[PDB]
Amino acid sequence: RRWHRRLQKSFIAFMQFKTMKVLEDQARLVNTYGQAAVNAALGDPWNATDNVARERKSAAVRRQVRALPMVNVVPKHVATMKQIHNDRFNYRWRVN
Amino acid sequence: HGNLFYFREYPMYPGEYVPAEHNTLSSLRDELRLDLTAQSLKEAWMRVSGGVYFQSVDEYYASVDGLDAEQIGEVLAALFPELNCYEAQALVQRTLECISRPVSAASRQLSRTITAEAVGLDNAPGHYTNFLEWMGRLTETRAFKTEHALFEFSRRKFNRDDVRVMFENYRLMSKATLLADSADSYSHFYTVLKDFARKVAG
Amino acid sequence: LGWTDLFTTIPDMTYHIKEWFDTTEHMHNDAVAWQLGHLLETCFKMKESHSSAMERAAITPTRARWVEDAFADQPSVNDIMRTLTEIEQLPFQSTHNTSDESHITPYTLGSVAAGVQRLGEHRLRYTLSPWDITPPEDSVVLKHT
Amino acid sequence: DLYPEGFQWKHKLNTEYNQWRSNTWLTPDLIPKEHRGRFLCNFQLNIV
Amino acid sequence: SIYAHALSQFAVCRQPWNEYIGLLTKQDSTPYHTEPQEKPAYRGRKQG
Amino acid sequence: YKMPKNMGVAPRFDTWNEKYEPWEHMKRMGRLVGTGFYIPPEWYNHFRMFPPINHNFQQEKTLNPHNASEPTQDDTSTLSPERVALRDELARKSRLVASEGMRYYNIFWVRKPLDTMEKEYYELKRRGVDHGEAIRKVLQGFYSGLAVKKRVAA
Amino acid sequence: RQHDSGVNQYGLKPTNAYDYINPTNLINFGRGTTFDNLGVRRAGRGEIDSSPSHSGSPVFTQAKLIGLSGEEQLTMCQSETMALRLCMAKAGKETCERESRALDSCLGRVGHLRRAMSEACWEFNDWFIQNVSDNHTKPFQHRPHDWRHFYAQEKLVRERQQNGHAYGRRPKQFSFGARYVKTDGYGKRPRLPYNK
Amino acid sequence: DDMFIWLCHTAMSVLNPGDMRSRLIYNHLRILAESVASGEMTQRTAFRFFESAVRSPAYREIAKRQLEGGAATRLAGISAAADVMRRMGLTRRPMSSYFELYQRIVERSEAMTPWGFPPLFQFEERLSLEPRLKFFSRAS
Amino acid sequence: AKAQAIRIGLYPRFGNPFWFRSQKFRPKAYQENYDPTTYSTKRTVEHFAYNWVQ
RNA sequence: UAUGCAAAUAUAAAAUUAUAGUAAUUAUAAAUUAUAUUA
Ligand SMILES: [Mg+2]
Ligand SMILES: [Mg+2]
Ligand SMILES: [Mg+2]
Repeated sequence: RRWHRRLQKSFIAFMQFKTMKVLEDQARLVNTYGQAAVNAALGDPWNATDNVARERKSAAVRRQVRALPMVNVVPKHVATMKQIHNDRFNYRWRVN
Repeated sequence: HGNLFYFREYPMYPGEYVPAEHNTLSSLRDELRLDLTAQSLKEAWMRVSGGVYFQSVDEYYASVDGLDAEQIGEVLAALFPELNCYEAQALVQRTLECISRPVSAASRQLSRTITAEAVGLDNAPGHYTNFLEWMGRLTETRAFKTEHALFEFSRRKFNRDDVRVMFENYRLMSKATLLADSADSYSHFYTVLKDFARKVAG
Repeated sequence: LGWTDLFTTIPDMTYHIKEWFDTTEHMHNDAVAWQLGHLLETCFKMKESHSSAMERAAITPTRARWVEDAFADQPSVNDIMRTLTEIEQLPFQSTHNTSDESHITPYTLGSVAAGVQRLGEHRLRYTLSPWDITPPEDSVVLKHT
Repeated sequence: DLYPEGFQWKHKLNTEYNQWRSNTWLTPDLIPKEHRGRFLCNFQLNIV
Repeated sequence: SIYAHALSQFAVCRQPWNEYIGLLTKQDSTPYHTEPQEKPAYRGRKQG
Repeated sequence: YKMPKNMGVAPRFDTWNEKYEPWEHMKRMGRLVGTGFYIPPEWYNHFRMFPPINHNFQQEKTLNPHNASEPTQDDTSTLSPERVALRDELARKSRLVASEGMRYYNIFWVRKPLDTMEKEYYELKRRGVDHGEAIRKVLQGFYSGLAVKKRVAA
Repeated sequence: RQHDSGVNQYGLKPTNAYDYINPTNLINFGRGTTFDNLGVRRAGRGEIDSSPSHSGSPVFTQAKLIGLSGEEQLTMCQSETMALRLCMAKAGKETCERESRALDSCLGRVGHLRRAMSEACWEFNDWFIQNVSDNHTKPFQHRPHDWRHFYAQEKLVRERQQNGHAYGRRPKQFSFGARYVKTDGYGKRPRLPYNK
Repeated sequence: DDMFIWLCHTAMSVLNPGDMRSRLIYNHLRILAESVASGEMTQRTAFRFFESAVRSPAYREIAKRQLEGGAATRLAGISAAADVMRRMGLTRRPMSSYFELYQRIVERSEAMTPWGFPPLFQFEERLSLEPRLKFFSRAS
Repeated sequence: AKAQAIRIGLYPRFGNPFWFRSQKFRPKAYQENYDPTTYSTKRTVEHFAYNWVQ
């Protein structure tokens, strides 16, 4: 566990750099097309004349945000012969 | 269409900030700002032309096909009466260059050089802005372009055709032309690589 | 006054001189001249980061004018003080009575809060603050905690 | 004198001094770049 | 010192070098300050 | 017995630096040239009279992370935590003040609002103004100056 | 010169005395070996001995990190597929292709997303090799015997508590119900080993 | 050609290498460069020479009068490093020096933790990186 | 505590009777916010995905 | 499964074996050895 943690932190410390380069890319898009335009591209309701349009858009966002129940997979239990491990959830060999 | 996620904003990195006087939430139904900035002009242009966007000015001149700067310059010289004829074309060029990148032209390179040497030395401690200017102005040089070509060359960025082009660019020299163009210690490399250099840079 | 050429604001200068002359190598007077000279130029001469506001001065220019009005070219101590006596006599409204920034002689404590606290060690704190000493208008039956 | 001046005469090239005073000039492959023209001496080889 | 006050009035305070050198215009200045991350240390002959 | 693959070619993690350190070459070359039989390379002709720094020592020999070994590669904030908190608060209350000197690159031969404002802040504190009011007062100073400027502009 | 200082003409350049007695070590580190591949002990990528190392144990889980192809793998679209499944199960009189359109939109984006993540991850492999990995040069930290010294420090403590006597000794395990099955006069709970 | 790599390190890999326009530090850099070319010195040795070279007494405490976190501006470094390659005869065609020194920096600008380097892989050592992953290398 | 509580009958020998009530006190972390410090490798790559798609 | 009895790796040592005469040594660790569901 300890070892893999110290791996994860490295990965993450890199992915925050990747995410930064992305956000930076987004900035360059901003000063190519102008800020407002970019906001338009991102779903800004500048075309909303009246509240009914707003409530349509937000009704859309509501129907997205509502979370359908997640069916989360549980790994099956593997029954081996003399059962060196009854923790066995995979077919890999283990060091007992 | 919407993302595969809907999240809140990513946290702000230490040292990172939204630039000053920059409206971050601005929408197209916001009222037009009064001044002329790349931002204000690009949002404006979005409202006027719709979604027409061009990488550079010559791309615009590509889309209009046969309309030179000065021709339009006459339209604007008509509209704003007190402008000159020169300032009328200038107005066009400045608007286009605000909506897109600045033009690449010998004229503007010359103007840049002329101002650079009209200012002279500066009171900066290490003559900082002058080393800035100098280091920049050599990026536009012939020799620099030749070097850029040799560098992309080293990375195998050409094809067979580029090669046969380089070859027959070489065959066109005489021993005399070699003796003259080897004086610069660079320019003969440019005579051979001219088309390929022009290809990478453009 | 040009009594000396050299001035520095650097902490523990002496250590730095020591360690700088440790890294030096030869004894030839060319070398010595340069090492000493470079030391001087980089620290003790004020080429950079120095202003006239910042150097400590008793004779700051109004004061110079005053001194030369009083003490310059006077052939006795007696002449000096009947001169002085005649200068004390000037009104506050005369042209020739000129002002200057005075350097404030520093206070001991530097702030009023410090004044109170400093005063407070010669005194006895009350167990209760002034607003609750006086018994309440209601009555609080004291129980165990 | 910790760091003495050593040999300062430039009247020939380093390779000419090396050539004349050293057998080492005859075996250019056996010497690294930092020592190439630098030796004025004859060297014995002893194979242990 | 019972008496010396004559001198005390034209006397001079010592100048504020600490903040003057603090507030000097600097070429590393940043609009928002970030503390540096941790540097690699030496974990011993096996770890490096 | 399983071991990490490259342990055969594993470097000595304590001593692998020694070989390359400038002093070593100074000494060795020093007694090589002294012989009379070696033509000194030019770097030696130079650092002969400008020998390298004394007390820069590796971290391998001194096992201290906190030792700042090099006069060159050192990074330690000149800013004490109090200052840090101060100009950080000033900076976050207005972005204009923070960006003014350095928007793109740092222009270091011009004064900066962050600094001028810190100066007059301390000035206010020693005239007995408390924290909050001193900050908002200095900020008002900046904003009013800017008001002048853009009135002129209009 | 024309190539590395740690590699000469015939193979890895043999510095320590181990190399001169055992010079198989210079030219062969495994079946992923080439001649340019000496001195760079890691071999290409997707190749034998290409795996980067972290404190000596190799990194074989990379895809599992970015959540491409793992059991714990990140899923892009769930709400869509669930919504569509619900639609299918409810009734057959009305058929909704609206749901299948929202979904196939979602997927159409997902493709490019994934190629992006993969690319970024390969960049991570490169960075990890440059600035982190020791190239299998340091001792494993990931199995308890590697930490023996740590445990020793603890055994020592339990010894000094015992008057510096019983090292590695532990209390005798008693019985499931030793406390309530024993008569007065016999120890009902396990004592310190020195106390026996 | 490895020369350009070395110079890239002296320019970008060193916080506060003094004022690099001054004839003193400039001469340090010049000499060390000519000693990396012509193989008289290891790159590692010449680098550690450069950063350990003698600059000015109480160096850090003069550095507190300019720098906050001890990171100077990188213009003087690159202008000097190009100057040295021009005044030494390093290249047959004059421009190439400046171009390469510039280009190699621009490419590294995009990399995660760009101006730091692992000390073992930074320069010549027994074990090396593959020619694609070498740092200021032409093959990246 | 758990020991005492158990032998006095004030806490069950297995199970957490307050499990739901206690959820306010635990930092439940929304997948929508990003905590720069996590050992979660999923959340990081999720936000990376999000911004890239943006 | 710690009321009898029971010193004992946590190191003070002089080449291996061997009850302290037998044989001539022994012990040792990173070279090399094809299949463990990664985009
Ligand atoms: Mg085994
Ligand atoms: Mg092996
Ligand atoms: Mg293998």
